[PDB]
Amino acid sequence: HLYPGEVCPGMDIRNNLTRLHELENCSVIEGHLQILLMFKTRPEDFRDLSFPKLIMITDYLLLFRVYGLESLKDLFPNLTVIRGSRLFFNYALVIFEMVHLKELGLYNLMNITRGSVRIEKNNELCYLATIDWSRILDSVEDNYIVLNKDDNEECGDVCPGTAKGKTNCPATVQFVERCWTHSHCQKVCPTICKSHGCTAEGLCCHKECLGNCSEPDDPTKCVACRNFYLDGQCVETCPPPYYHFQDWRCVNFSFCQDLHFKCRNSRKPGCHQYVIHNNKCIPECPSGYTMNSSNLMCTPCLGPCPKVCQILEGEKTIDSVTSAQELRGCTVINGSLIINIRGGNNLAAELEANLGLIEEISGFLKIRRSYALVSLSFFRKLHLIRGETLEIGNYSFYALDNQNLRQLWDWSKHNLTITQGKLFFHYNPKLCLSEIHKMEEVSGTKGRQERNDIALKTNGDQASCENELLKFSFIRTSFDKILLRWEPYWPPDFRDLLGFMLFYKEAPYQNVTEFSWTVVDIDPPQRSHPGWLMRGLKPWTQYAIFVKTLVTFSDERRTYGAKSDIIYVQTDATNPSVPLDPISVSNSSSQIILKWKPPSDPNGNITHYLVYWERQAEDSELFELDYCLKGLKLPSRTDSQILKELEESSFRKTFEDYLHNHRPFEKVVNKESLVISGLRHFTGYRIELQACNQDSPDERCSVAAYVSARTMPEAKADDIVGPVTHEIFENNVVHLMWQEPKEPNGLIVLYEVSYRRYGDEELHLCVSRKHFALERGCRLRGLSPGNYSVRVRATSLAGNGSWTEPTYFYVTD
Amino acid sequence: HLYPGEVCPGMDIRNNLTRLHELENCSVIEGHLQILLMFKTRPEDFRDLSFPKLIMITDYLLLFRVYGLESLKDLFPNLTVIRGSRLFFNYALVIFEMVHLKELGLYNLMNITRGSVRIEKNNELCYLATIDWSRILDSVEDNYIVLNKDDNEECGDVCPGTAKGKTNCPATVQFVERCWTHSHCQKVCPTICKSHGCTAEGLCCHKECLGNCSEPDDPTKCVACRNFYLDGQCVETCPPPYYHFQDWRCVNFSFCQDLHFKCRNSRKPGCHQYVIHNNKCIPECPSGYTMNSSNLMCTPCLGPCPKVCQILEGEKTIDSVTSAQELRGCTVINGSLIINIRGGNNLAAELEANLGLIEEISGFLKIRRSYALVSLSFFRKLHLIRGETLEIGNYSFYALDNQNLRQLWDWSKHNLTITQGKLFFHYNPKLCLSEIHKMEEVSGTKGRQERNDIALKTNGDQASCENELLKFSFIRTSFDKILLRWEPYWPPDFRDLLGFMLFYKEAPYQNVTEFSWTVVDIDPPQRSHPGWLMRGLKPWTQYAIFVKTLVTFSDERRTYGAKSDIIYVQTDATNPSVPLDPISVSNSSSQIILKWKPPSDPNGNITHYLVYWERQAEDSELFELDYCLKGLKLPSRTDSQILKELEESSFRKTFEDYLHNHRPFEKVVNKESLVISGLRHFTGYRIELQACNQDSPDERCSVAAYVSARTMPEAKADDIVGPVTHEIFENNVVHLMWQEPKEPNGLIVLYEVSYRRYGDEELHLCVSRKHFALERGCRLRGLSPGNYSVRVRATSLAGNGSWTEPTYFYVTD
Amino acid sequence: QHLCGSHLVEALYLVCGERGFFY
Amino acid sequence: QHLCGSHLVEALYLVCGERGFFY
Amino acid sequence: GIEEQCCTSICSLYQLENYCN
Amino acid sequence: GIEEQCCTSICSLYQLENYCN
Repeated sequence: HLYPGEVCPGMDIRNNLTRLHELENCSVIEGHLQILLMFKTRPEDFRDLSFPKLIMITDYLLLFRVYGLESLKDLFPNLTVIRGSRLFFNYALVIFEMVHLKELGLYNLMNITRGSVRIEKNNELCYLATIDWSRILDSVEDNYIVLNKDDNEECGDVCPGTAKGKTNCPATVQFVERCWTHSHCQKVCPTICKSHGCTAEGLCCHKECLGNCSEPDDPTKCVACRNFYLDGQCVETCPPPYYHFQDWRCVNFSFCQDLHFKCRNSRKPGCHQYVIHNNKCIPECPSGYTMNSSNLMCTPCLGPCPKVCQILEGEKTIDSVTSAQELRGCTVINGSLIINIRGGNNLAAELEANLGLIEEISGFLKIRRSYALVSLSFFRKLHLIRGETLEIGNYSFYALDNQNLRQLWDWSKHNLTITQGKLFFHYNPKLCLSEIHKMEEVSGTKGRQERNDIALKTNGDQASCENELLKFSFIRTSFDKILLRWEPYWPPDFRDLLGFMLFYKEAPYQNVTEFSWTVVDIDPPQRSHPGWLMRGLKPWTQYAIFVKTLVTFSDERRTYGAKSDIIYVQTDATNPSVPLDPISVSNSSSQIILKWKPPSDPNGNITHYLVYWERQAEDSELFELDYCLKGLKLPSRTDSQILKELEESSFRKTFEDYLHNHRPFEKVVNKESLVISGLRHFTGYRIELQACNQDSPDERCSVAAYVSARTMPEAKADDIVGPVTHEIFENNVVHLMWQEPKEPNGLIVLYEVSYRRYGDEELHLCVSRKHFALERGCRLRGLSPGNYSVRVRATSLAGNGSWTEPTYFYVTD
Repeated sequence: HLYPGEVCPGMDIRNNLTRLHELENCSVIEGHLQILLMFKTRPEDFRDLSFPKLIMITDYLLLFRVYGLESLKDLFPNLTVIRGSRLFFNYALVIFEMVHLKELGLYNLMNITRGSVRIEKNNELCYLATIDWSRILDSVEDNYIVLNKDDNEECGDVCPGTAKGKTNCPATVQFVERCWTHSHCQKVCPTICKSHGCTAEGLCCHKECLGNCSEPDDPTKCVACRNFYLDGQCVETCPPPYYHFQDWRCVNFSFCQDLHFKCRNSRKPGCHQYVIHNNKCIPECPSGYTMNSSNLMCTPCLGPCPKVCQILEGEKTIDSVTSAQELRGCTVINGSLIINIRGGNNLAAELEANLGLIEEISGFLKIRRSYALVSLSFFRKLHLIRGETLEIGNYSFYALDNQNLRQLWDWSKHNLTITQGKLFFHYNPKLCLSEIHKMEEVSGTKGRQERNDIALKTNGDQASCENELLKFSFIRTSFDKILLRWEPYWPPDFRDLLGFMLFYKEAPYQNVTEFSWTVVDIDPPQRSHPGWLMRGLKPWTQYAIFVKTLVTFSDERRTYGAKSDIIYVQTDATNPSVPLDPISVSNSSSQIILKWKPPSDPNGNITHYLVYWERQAEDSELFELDYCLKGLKLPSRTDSQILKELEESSFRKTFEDYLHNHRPFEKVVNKESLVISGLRHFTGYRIELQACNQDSPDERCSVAAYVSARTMPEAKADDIVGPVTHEIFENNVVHLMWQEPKEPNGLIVLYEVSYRRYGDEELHLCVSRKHFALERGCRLRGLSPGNYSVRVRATSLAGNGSWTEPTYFYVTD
Repeated sequence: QHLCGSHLVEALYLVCGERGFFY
Repeated sequence: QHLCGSHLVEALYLVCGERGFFY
Repeated sequence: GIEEQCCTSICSLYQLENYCN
Repeated sequence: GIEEQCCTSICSLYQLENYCN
């Protein structure tokens, strides 16, 4: 009970009605259900077509271009729950381009567990606005219902009750009625039970039901199982000895074992070798687990445990990265590989990531027209070619037309065995016979090769596999250039030497292993050690250099030549560049902070920065000029864009390439910020800054980077000190005496005197330095007699000072 | 007169004072003047350093990092005009990082003809805000004066007159004074003369002067020449027999000829082979002109006339595009070329654009480690290698380590001669000896080659130069697949055949020469015509196919093999795709416009579109339902973004890959827009649209693309026709008869009657179709007696109609 | 590429036809 | 690359020096 | 078989000649 | 000459050996 019919897998019914009858009996579909591409079907064919026993769908339901179908109210009257275990592009119910479809009709669809619904391009579909997706879908924000007949209002969606007062089922959110068809309306359960379902009477179903039930509060009288199905009863979890299967039912070990048995051999494509783990008949053991053949349990494995991967007919071509991504992690391959990589970006390392775990090949390994492969080192773990599946001619290794192949494997550090078959190397220009013969010795295939199987005149050709050695003799360098010499190597026939070849590159790290390389060709010595003089090298840089000879293949035995070992030579250090971006900021009367960044060209390691600061005296004209004369200034010291960008950058770069060849100072060590102490208040300071990479042994380093700053002035340094003495002689001639602010902010440009008789107005008058020095102050004249007031303010470079306390004087009448 | 001193060229004075004295006599610099990188210089050195005779500068003046220099008021007191013929990065006066420089001092600088002024990073420079660039520079918007001592206000820029009332020279735009130094102020001419200059008195100079003059209105008493200088006189233009030179002076034919003579041989770097054209001693004849050696005139040349280009020591390396850009248009090269192109994007065509014009090479042509070059066809016009300059071993052609070289020149269509030297071909894997021997025959170098000069065992190796021919035997295609067969070719030793190789690609145009290709390997026939079956081809596409054999180099004479000719085969046509984006719009009661776009997969040529339109009757429920019942509806017919984009596009692509296998209609021919005629007003029409590529011979084509639209309703189709008859029986029972609008917009959903007694209020009442049919109208009841009014409005799908003319009725009391 | 279904039968129809195939 | 000026004299000093150069 | 040879993997023309009268 | 051989073009080490005592 609880599922009267059988269970069917998914199907892709198409182009004919002769396959829809496969749902004659089964009540649950363990997969998806696609009915699409129905061109010849007529509406008369669906009148007598129904599957009333269908209740449950695991993955999704899809409909696309079924001509003649009008509604699903007859197709799946009892379709209740769509789990959405596997979604069609995040959609659990797709109705796409269903011409002639008028209404959905799935009135028994209470719940869609996972996914959303995509209904689009349905120019005849009505009854879409009168459906409650919020009561069916947990989250409706992922829905997609557009381009239907309900987009432009043309549907008369009328469902029972409207003539009687929209009765026979309620409405909710506008409070529009929720209903499926013109004769069947949606059944909505009360909120007292979330999703357990309820009968038509109103009493809720059991917690283990889903949507509908025949008897309230009964796990054996439901219609769908919320968690799992067993013996006609919905259970919270599968009890032993039954395991969870497909996240919707419980089955015994026998069923999972038997399904795995059919998946072993008697099903070629796409079957799942179901395994038991966590009491679940999982299709495949998760990562870090292996299958124990005794009971199919996913027993944990220590370290990298085998991941056997099968191949379509045991022959897979790998012509790019995408084909290699499929074989990720496959320790053992039960098949054969075809490598036809004609190019790629950043290969032999990402390719190593994809294919570096293969330890076994059941068939043969093939490399064919692989233009971009320089070495087979990406087969980091390959150790045994079984040679069970072989090509025509019984070939296990088949290398052909490999233009850039230079080595197969580092035989000094690698092992490989081939059980059956013979090798084949043809048209491998950059790979010489030494590597092939070494592989023949290593793999034990020496006694299997016959005539023409190995090409003796198309392989070891343009290959650089010199057997002898070149020893460098004289190497001593400079800051910009490096001198190199080596022993003069001569082949047995001195006419055979075409010259030498020198390779170098910038190698900050010594992890250089040949296969960027700047190449220099050198004529042979005139029968005097040959060498080259490098010229454009950056100072303080590590260069990897090796020398390879260039000989000619003689008609007699080939002279391989000699190549030097890869040596690392470091250029000398020189004067560093200007320390870029020097900024000085004043935050105190005696403290200024100096900030800078390391130079763009250290030309070594910056041992210490050298800083010079020199006091700048104030301008001479500030001492003998009257600043209250008519006309005065107060000395108050403190693709269009691309074309400009490239021109300005080139302008900056032009000057940057030009510069390449007793005062208080200090040495800043390993710091790029500095603050100076013991500075006079409000004084412009000239700062000369230098980066330096050597201190004691005849120091030589960069040119000065100049910047200037002025310290902050004291608030009360400009205040007038001493009494404001007044004096007259006879005729109301005021003679104001006052002491200077001996320590001003820079200097005192001028003085101003404000005087006002008792109750009268105030008049302003300046005092200049020349006037002040000659007059020892000021001499007022031409003012009325009586009692007055005197206020004095001192003006410095920082600004106007504080007015002195008012002083009064009374003159003789 | 007018220039007492001599004329000097430009110079780059640097690092010492021992070169500044070169300006002891000359008054005009024919070039630029750079004084920079003065580290050891002291301020005492510039006290007694002056060049009072310097007046004129052609290109620009630059100063950069000159330590100890304080002002230029003593350096160039009489510097008057800077032409700016050649600018330093669009700047005619650069003062950059001029440390210790306080003020400019160039008080005699009236005019800067071209360019702008860039003054920057001058922490001691004052007197920058008090300068009038508008009176010196025609356009000042390109200036750059930042990061100086005048940026932050710290300069006491005071110049004569301030103590006397800013006198001795005026001010202009704030109206701030314009002045150069503390003792010299700027001299500004009145606006009555634009730039001709004026004396200190005020009278203007001659039109041919520039800035200053000793005698007003005198071309022979100026200081600089506005247009040209001759015999100590400023002239508007150079009279014969003198030619314009350097755009500033006039010289005779003798001077230009002599300068060209020194430039011929007795000057290695930087000379210009000055020529006479348009009465101007121009450095080089412009495009489309050639030099006649008799009088050096730029006589016009017909067609491409020679452009001889010299090379540094006659040996230039071309390792990229940039090096090739230099030799653009060089018909004849007086040197030798080194080709070392290790790679590039879109080469052999742009490289042909740069180097396709060379017709002659004086020295030797060298190709060395040129990885990217597949052929030398970019030397489109090369015909003769002079071979006067040769390398060690006397080599004119030196090809070495050319991994991808396959073809030198099409000797059936190309000619080449080498006068001296011998060829050298080593390590050219993809180039066989046939091409080398053909070049030896063509160039007449057969008798010059000796032993080991030509490599017989490193060249013709992996080369595809099959001499025989393969003939295709059986070729018949389909819409998706193409079958191919060819004659079974067997080498003299049948064991030598490794198999066949098939190349194909999409070739819409037949300009394919195999010089990108999907390769297929085919086993040899079992001693039965060998062939392949293409499987993934697009319908209606032209494919270029040729078959190349794969043989093995025997120890005996090499078997070259056979390759088929490049044949072009076209796939058959099939059903087209859905016509994308169909849109229907109604603009009239009988006219609807249908618009669509061609399908994404025409699968041929779209001969005609097939359009079906079918009338859709209104819904049945609209006839037997009352629409004024309580509860009613009016049937008023009418990386987050990337993830969704890829998923939606894949969703669209998923369905697009699924579909691949008596009503009024018409055939639209060569049109994508259509308007239908003879349509009933306000009727939903079902439009079925198809693209089609065959009409008469058993037509087969695409599936239908469905779209629906409804015609526009008539304004007065819903009007009530006929009189509104009223009737009563005894008890004030109104019996209203009125004729229907026989032709409505779709149908008449309901009628409403508005009645109001004379002076009373109005009450509304509906009439439903079932009520209207049963009662033949309406039957009012339960209203007061008296005289009333009757107004009738007919409601259709389009909307409410027009109220009928009111009718009155009086009932019996 | 891969061929089975309508593609396989039409491929057999393309290869043969002068004598016929059975499948 | 190219060498004449200070670069040329320092290059001669680099190549030789055990015996000396004149230039 | 036939379909086990042409869509499981790539089948040559000689293998298609084996499935003809 | 010397400068006419090392910055006009590229000079080999053997040519630099020619300019030494």
